[PDB]
Amino acid sequence: LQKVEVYERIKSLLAGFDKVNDPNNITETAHFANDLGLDSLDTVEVVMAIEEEFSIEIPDKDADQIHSVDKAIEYILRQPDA
Amino acid sequence: ISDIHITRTGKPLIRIQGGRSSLGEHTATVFGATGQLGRYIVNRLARQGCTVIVPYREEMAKRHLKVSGDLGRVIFMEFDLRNTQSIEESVRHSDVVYNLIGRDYPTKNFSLADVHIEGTERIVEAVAKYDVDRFIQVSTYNANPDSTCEFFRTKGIAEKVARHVFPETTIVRPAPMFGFEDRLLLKLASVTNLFTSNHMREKFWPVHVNEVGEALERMLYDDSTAGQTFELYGPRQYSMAQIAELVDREIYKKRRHINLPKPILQPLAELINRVLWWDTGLSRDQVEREFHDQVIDPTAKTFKDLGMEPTDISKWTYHYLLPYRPSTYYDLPPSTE
Amino acid sequence: AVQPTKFAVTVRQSRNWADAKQRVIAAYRAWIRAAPEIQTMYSIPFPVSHIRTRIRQEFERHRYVNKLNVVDVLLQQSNADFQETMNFWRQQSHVMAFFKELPSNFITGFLEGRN
Amino acid sequence: ATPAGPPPKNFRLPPPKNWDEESESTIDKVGKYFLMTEMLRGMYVLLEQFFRPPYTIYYPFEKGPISPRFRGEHALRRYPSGEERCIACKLCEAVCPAQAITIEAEERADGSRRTTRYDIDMTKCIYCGFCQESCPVDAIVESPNAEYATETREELLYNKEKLLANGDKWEPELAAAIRADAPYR
Amino acid sequence: PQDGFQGTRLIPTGADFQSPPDPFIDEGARDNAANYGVQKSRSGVDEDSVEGRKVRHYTVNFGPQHPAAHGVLRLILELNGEEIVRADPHVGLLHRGTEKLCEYKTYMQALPYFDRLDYVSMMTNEQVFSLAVEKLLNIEIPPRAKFIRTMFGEITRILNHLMSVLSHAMDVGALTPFLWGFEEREKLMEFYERVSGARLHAAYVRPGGVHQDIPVGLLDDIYQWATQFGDRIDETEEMLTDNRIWINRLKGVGVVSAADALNLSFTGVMLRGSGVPWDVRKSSPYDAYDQVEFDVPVGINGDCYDRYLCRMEEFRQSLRIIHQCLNKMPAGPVRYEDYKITPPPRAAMKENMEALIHHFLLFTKGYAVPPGDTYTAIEAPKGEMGVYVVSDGSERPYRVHIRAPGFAHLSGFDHITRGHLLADAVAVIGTMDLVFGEVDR
Amino acid sequence: SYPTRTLANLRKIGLKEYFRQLLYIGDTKYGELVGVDKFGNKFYENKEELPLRTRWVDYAKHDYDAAHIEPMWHAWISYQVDTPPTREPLTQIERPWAPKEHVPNRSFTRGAYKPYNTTQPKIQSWEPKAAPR
Amino acid sequence: MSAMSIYIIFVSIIAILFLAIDLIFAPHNPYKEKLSAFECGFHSFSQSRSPFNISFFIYGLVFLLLDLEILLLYPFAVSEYVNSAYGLAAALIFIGIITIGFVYELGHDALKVHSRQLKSSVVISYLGNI
Ligand SMILES: NC(=O)C1=CN([C@@H]2O[C@H](COP(=O)(O)OP(=O)(O)OC[C@H]3O[C@@H](n4cnc5c(N)ncnc54)[C@H](OP(=O)(O)O)[C@@H]3O)[C@@H](O)[C@H]2O)C=CC1
Ligand SMILES: *P(=O)(O)OCC(C)(C)[C@H](O)C(=O)NCCC(=O)NCCSC(=O)CCCCCCCCCCCCC
Ligand code: SF4
Ligand code: SF4
Repeated sequence: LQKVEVYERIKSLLAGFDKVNDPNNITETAHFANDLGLDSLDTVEVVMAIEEEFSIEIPDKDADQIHSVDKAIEYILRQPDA
Repeated sequence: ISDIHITRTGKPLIRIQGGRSSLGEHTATVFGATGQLGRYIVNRLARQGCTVIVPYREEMAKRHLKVSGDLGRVIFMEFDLRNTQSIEESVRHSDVVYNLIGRDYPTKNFSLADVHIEGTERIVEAVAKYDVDRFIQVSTYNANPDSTCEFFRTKGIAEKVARHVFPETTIVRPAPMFGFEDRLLLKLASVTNLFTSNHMREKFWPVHVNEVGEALERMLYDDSTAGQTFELYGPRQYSMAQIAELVDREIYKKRRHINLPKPILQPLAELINRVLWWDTGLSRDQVEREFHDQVIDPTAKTFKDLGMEPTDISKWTYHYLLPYRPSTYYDLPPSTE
Repeated sequence: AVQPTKFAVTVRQSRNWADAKQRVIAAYRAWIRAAPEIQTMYSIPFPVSHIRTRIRQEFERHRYVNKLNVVDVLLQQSNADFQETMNFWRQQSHVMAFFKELPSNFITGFLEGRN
Repeated sequence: ATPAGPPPKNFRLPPPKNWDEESESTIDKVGKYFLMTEMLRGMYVLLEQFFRPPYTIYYPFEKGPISPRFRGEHALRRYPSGEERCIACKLCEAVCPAQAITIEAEERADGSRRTTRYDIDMTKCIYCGFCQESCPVDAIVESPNAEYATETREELLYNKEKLLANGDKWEPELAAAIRADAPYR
Repeated sequence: PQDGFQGTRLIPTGADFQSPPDPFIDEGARDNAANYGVQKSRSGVDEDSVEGRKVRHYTVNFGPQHPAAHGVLRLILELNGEEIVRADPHVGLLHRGTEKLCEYKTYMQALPYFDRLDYVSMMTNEQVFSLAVEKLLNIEIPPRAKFIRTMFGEITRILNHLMSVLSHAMDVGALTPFLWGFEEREKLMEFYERVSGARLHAAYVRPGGVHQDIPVGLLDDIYQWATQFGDRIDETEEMLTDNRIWINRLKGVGVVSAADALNLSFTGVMLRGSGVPWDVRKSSPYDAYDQVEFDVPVGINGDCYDRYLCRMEEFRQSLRIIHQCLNKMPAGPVRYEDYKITPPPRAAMKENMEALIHHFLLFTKGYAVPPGDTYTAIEAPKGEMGVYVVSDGSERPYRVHIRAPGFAHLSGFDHITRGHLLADAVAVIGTMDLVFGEVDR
Repeated sequence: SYPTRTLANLRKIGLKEYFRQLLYIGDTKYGELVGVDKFGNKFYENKEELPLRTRWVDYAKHDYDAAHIEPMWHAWISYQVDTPPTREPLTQIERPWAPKEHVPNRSFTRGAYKPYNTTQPKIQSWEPKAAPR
Repeated sequence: MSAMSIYIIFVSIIAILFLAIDLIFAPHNPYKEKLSAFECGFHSFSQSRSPFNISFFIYGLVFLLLDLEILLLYPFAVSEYVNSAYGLAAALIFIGIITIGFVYELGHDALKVHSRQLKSSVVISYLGNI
């Protein structure tokens, strides 16, 4: 896939989430907890939302690793599905 | 709403609220309860521990109602409209009388005028005779003594007869109803309803039958609703074409209709109704209503006056039409288009 | 012996709080992953957003537990409730019994009878 | 498995017999296989049942047999003078295993200890007879009647008016059952 | 308790104490043909733990509304074509909380509950509860009661086997033996309805003896029935034992080894079918069993056919015991002669003060059972039926737990059935002789 | 029935009764009368019959119901006694309070039993008496 | 017109007349639970429209060809007087080759469905002490 393509859809989803503190803070290197104000359960929902959008299954071992937008982008490129 | 209800005759009702084992203190009589609407009012009254008299005609079609309430709660009385005694025996222990008796089409022993005017006459005259507190008669939408459709005219004259005899009548005018076993959504998903006079372009504000049974329950508790007139309609206006579009999107079937010119179809429809014994959906007047359009008569209370906000028919298409999805599309989620 | 069923999970104790921490996330993830699949199994007419809202609230009621042996009973119950739901042993009435679709003031409670 | 101590004598099975050790003739073994012999015997046994008297009785014109101890529907009984035998001790209400009996008593107008309420929930009862076992005065009895099926469950909530009426109707059997069964009680 | 709040020593588990087999003598990867490639994970590519949780075998709800379910069982079967890969029996559909209801009853008031567990074997269920309370009461019931309880114990065994064996033959497709044997049981419920007042739930056997004495014509009528019941056993023997369709539906079906049958908590024919000589009436004689002669049928192949041959032999052994009881019936009371435990005769209660006080207290308060607990077991027609009763010293039991043979048997269903066909599952439900009043309790 | 029995019974009772019995009992039975209910029901016995068939009833009403049998005869038809209510002394105890008429199962009719509270309410409220100001 | 043609008509009108009565004089009240699949009272996975193992399909393949074989023997049965000896030989040569392929199906256990649900071979020896 394309890196910009697999990032543009994340911003729409993340901004589309109801209770992020502010839609401007989403960057390519933004953290869900420190920046976007998402607790444990909110972060698990965000990886869940990302997997549904990309139509891929994110395993338990690497699902925990996604605590930031950049980590989601690298995993999406690493996994061969779209 | 409280633990004490005081009625128009002034008797108090000290209530214990919850469950079918408790004390709702109200003795209701619901004429026409074996139809489509009648179960929702009866379940609502019965499951809160109220005694409900259910005047019936055919024994086997009343049986689903007994499950609603505890032992001794739902009392069946066998009656006829032209049996005044059985009418009087059925309303004389009561503090509320619901009149839900109607028929869309004429029958060999009841015209629309005979079941609406005369049936209401006997029921209301017994309400007056035994001094029953409340009388919620259910008319139709577009009811008008000056109407030309037999349905909208005869249900409009019974409205005036009831008030002339018992002025405290709560007159209720529902729109066309949808629900489980409704003659709205289930006919559009059926295969018999192929004939039609207009192009399914008549408009109305369809209302959930579940929210109408709730509305009739609230009129019993809101005593100030006595002597009033209520039009109970839905949140949007649709045509038969817009509703039928939703049904096709839900069942995934793409139903079709044969349109006929009204000077041609109406005579036939009056023959099918006169030559078949079952409800065929087709009759001279039902074709005439087919060409008519719903008007919400102002100065009439609404759902908001019961503090209720009706839901749209679209939210209910998946729940009620799923039995009609073909196996291939059955496992799919609700359309929510 | 007899075979354990499809989602049967052996009952084991949490080693430490890190273990419990990772299991609770695994259980919450597995529930919200399955909400689309619950909806069509049980013909839920609500959208999946409501179902996942209810999963979140069930987990939130045990938020403030600081005891390993209470969490592991809780991780047991969710495992059995997940296995029970996914194998379609319970039916629509049970799943709808889970969705509820007290007086808010003293004076409101007083006037209606207690509640 | 087997009992501790010396193992049972000859508990070990004999060694298996080979195909050519089975002492059945080929003509018999093959005949039985192809002629379906054992199943013809079963067919024949049905034939002689076909020519035996049937067991069937023609209910309701004929009734199956019931004993004096039979436990049917409840009845309240009276003395030879028409006075109720029930004195409101409440023993049967206590012993009931299904809590189907509800009793309220008072002193009657003439100062007599008599029940004001006497209900049996016939849909809670287990028909064990423990209530008639405990009666000090033979008041509550179970009739030999089993045919009292009803259209509604309200018809199965018996009050004192229904139970006395039952005793007033069934007294000749209730007396004949007690007569025949009393010495064993 | 408190230490469990934070992390502490992990409670040892069976996985920890696992031991490695010795490689010098170990032969084979599977000494059991139950796990010899007739279960799940014998097909496909990947296991059903990861990437396989998205697919299902053909899963069918065998019951509850099913004839072979014989009632109220929800047996969820996973079929590979017409072969069973996994069987999950779901029970509790007749769970009615009998063991909790017993705690709000006196000991007399709880006895009718036992009539309704294995509800083809009422008087045997009554006996195991009557023998547990009598043990905690430290009383010795009279000889006539012991002979009535053993005779009606074997009348009950025949009644159960008629329902069990012929329901099982009905499932396999044989209709006629069911009809013949239900006239015999219809005969035997007269004997129930003549000593008690009920065809089914007698409430007859009670702690202290039996409720009433047998009527004066009963022993002669039981003997008259006994002179013809042998012919009844032989004509049902005549349709099934040699039938080649009966033999090929049961021989080699539901096979359980002797060492696994014990490990599975199997009792009765389920155990004796596997070659173990074990009878609770032989090993812990109760009532009048140690006063009679009977043989113990034991199979050698542990299959549905041997279990059928053992049960058809118990018809003949029960009829043999019944004859000896008729012959050895003694005179005397049928109730322990203590009115502080058993109700006095109605004559005495209406005639004497201490008899009235005792009648009044036994039917309101009940009798008090000295404190303690006990496990009591009997050879029920379906296996070792047991009860664990805990006593407060008061008049209500603190705890009544029923050990039901069919609960222990239905649990080993997947062990013996996985790999057989759908008809073979029907065969195994009937050989295992389930009544869900006892399974669920 | 079997040919020897059916012809023998048919010869005894006549063709007209044979067809009446084929209409209600569906059998062909012959026996001697033992008595008649207060309801008109007729009772016969024949010990030369198959077990549990030696006693039977000819129901008086066309719409025959098992609950139309009088109490004492209900025991005789059930083999609960051997002496018929004709010869049974307990049917002679005079009870003026006993039902004079026939009281059958009244369900499915308007005579169906309706239960009720036989006791007064447990708490009595004040009847207000607003004394003059 | 011929008896066969009317026979076909009457059986079809009977199939119609019985069907028409039930389509007209019986109540028709369809609802969601009445119209569900029967699964002994519990709703389960709908999986009857997905591939399903058939353990006897090798029977279906051999059934296909042995039907062709017995049909090819029916003209001989109705021509024996003319076939006689010379024609009999060919019919036996044909049935012998067909029978060899049948012995192939019995020999390999092609008509066998395997289903159910081998003794010790480790002898220890004792030399005693070293
Ligand atoms: N449903 C809708 O779309 C709308 C309904 N309404 C009115 O609402 C009311 C309830 O509607 P719904 O329940 O759907 O209607 P139904 O037609 O389903 O029920 C009508 C009831 O009237 C009884 N009834 C009809 N004719 C007679 C008669 N001659 N004698 C005695 N009883 C009779 C019927 O009893 P039985 O079943 O025994 O024949 C039935 O219980 C009716 O008055 C209707 O006209 C008005 C506007 C829209
Ligand atoms: P972050 O550091 O914020 O981590 C969040 C968590 C939740 C992990 C907490 O910080 C935490 O550690 N708290 C203690 C653990 C906890 O919250 N609960 C224990 C987990 S078990 C549990 O909560 C079970 C809930 C109910 C069952 C599952 C929910 C689904 C029920 C059915 C859904 C619909 C079926 C029809
Ligand atoms: S035990 Fe008998 S006498 Fe005593 S109250 Fe009960 S019914 Fe009346
Ligand atoms: S027989 Fe019936 S009423 Fe009497 S004690 Fe038993 S359950 Fe109660």
